[PDB]
Amino acid sequence: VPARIICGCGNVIETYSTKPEIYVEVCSKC
Amino acid sequence: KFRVRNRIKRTGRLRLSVFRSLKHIYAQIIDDEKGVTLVSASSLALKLKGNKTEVARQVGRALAEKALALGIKQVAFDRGPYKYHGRVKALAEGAREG
Amino acid sequence: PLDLALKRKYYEEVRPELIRRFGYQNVWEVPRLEKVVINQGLGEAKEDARILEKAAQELALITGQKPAVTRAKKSISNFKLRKGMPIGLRVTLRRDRMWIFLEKLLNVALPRIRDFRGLNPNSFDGRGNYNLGLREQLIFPEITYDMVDALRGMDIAVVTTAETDEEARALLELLGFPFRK
Amino acid sequence: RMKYRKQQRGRLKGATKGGDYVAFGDFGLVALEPAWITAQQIEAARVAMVRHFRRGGKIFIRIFPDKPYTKKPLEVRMGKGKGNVEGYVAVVKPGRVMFEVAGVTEEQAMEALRIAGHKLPIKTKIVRRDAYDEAQ
Amino acid sequence: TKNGRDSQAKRLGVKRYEGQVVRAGNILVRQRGTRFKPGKNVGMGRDFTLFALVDGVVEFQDRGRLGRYVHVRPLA
Amino acid sequence: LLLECTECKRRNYATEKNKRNTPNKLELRKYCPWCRKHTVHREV
RNA sequence: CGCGGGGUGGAGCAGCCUGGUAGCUCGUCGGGCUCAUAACCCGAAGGUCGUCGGUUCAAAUCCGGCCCCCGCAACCA
RNA sequence: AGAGCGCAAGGGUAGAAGGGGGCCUGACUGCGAGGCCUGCAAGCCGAGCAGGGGCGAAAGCCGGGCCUAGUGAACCGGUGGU
RNA sequence: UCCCCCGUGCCCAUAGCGGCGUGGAACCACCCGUUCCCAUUCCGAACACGGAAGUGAAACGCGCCAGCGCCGAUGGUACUGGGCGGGCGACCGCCUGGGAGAGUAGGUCGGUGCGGGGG
Ligand SMILES: [Mg+2]
Ligand SMILES: [Mg+2]
Ligand SMILES: [Mg+2]
Ligand SMILES: [Mg+2]
Ligand SMILES: [Mg+2]
Ligand SMILES: [Mg+2]
Ligand SMILES: [Mg+2]
Ligand SMILES: [Mg+2]
Ligand SMILES: [Mg+2]
Ligand SMILES: [Mg+2]
Ligand SMILES: [Mg+2]
Ligand SMILES: [Mg+2]
Ligand SMILES: [Mg+2]
Repeated sequence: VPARIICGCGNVIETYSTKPEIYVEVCSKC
Repeated sequence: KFRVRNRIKRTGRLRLSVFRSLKHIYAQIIDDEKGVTLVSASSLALKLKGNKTEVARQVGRALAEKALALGIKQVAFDRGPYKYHGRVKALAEGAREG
Repeated sequence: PLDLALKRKYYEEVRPELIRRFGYQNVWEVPRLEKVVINQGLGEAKEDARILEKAAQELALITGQKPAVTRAKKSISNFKLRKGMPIGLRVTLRRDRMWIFLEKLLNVALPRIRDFRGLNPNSFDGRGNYNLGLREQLIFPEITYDMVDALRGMDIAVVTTAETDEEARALLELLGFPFRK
Repeated sequence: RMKYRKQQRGRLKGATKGGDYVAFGDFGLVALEPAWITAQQIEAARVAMVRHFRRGGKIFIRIFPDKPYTKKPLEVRMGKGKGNVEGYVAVVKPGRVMFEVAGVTEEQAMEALRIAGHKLPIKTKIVRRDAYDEAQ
Repeated sequence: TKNGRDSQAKRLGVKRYEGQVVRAGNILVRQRGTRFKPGKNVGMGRDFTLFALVDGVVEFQDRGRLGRYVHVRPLA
Repeated sequence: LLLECTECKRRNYATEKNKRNTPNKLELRKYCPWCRKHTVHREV
């Protein structure tokens, strides 16, 4: 399933992993 | 790798070297202690269509006719580093079914 | 599920770039990613068979694949280990599940790493390959904090058709690898 | 040294491999007869060699003892001898090159090797150098 | 001391030679391991014993990498 | 430990050798008696 | 030299047979009682296991060689 | 091939005898051509045959452990059957 | 009759380590995909299956070079069946027949069967 990384800084990437609702932060966007 | 090959060598006569290509499937009745091929029914490099498996069945039947003609019957098959299951399966499969 | 970012990133970006910095002749000569591997020295989980399953299942999620086991053979008398019993964790991944993992890597794991600085450009095997170490495994996305019974470390690798680390450095940097320059 | 306990007696046939050529230095000392040379005989010649000409050059001892010398404590016939009494020896056969000096004059060497001759059981000869090697 | 010891002689090695007639079953050669390989009409046992399976003459065939083979050419 | 296998519904034995403490309590290996052919043989 | 026994914290002994994991006592050190010391009470430190090589996953431990200690034996002439 | 092949050493061995998984019990009974070794006794090898059974598609292998040590004539008696 | 290939046996390194170059339509490998047969103690990496593009890089096949590996005479020794002599001994020498190892010149990036595809 398309794991949507919802990193709290302005980036939502549609990768692939368990559970799309992947709550992250401080990703590559910032 | 060729353990099996050497096992059959000492076994007796009339080996059946089944060397298959990724698309082709040759087959020769080589007799050791002299090195001479008898019935050499090739596959793609002979005449047959294009369907490795079904092509194998027929090319095997090709050996049977040519072999039963020369008065041979010793089914000294030669896996030739290949697992008996798919293409090589139909080889001795069709050849022995007749 | 043959489709993703890093996927086309290699094709329509790194592929031609490699033809620029060095230039090739055949498409089968250009350095191609094709094998990622993971590993976990689990001399720890020797005593507890339970702690072994935990590391493997946490691993199964992050790798997006199926975990595996590989025990020792010699005998570390010094550390309570011997012939064939203990354990070592490993999981090889390629094709699609390989690209998906590399995505979480430079987009989720690396970022929130403890004061991340980059990846040491010396970690090259000298040839066309690379090996890196990692402590906290919870740095991965799906991994929850209130679940990791232990910060079990682990290190990963990655193979490539490359034969010179210069091609490796170029390839990897184009692949989005933040090397500690 | 190092290997293990005892070794056979063995005979001393032809002066074959027991013989060589001045491989180092300028002068050399050659045996004329076969014999097992004792560790003491070696030390005896060596010390007398350097002691003659003080602060001398370089002395090469090509031979080397390694054969355990067996011997019984003045009794009878129980088992093999304890050996080791005289220590060890070297299968010296005629032609062999025991000693050979270097970086020194001709008189010092001529006298020192002569002296180191008496230290040895075997009647010996002293060879210069020539050029006999192996080349083109 | 404590040394006087030795298992008696097993008397191995080449028993039959090339150019020799043989019956059927004759232990051609006893050996320690594989100092010699079987061959045409030549079987072996647990102790690696070489023995004829047919009637004929003994023959030796060195083959470097493969090894030294021994066989009996049938005739009557 | 010296072992001896018996036959089912009959009276025949056979040479064997079981292990004391070593993982081996019973012996349910098949065998071949004189009467008829092939029948399971217990330790006993 | 032939036979047997043993070298272990500073002293004297255990642990070895049936291998992992150095134990007791006195002494030494710090502290307390006392005017002071001893005794007594509290806590702690200290072993290359004679020496070299070997066997094992691993040797104080098993095996083999050398140095030292102890006990027995060395007779018929 | 300097490792491994349970344990000494040797000869042998990855063109498996070495490491793994599947099924499974030939660690069978009744025999035995012809041999090595040999004073005697004893030891050692064994094709092939029959019954019957395991693995394999099959050619085929299996009459215990890569092998050479792990043992005791006869007498006297024990236990179960015929 | 002759040349390049695919299989497969023989001689058992003069046929390999290697450096370079060549070959792709045909043969061969890699490559596409994983629904079916089947599978990886985890992965279609390999084992297996249905097959279009692309390549000839990998690997393999064919040639070139002697830096390493390898093969290595000729001459003369060492040693020795048999015969004989000298020393006190450690040992040494002669007639006859036999005769390496080492080293030197030198030689080698293979030869050869049968069956099959193409010209
Ligand atoms: Mg003198
Ligand atoms: Mg003391
Ligand atoms: Mg006092
Ligand atoms: Mg006395
Ligand atoms: Mg070995
Ligand atoms: Mg096996
Ligand atoms: Mg086995
Ligand atoms: Mg007899
Ligand atoms: Mg015996
Ligand atoms: Mg039958
Ligand atoms: Mg009696
Ligand atoms: Mg080209
Ligand atoms: Mg030569």
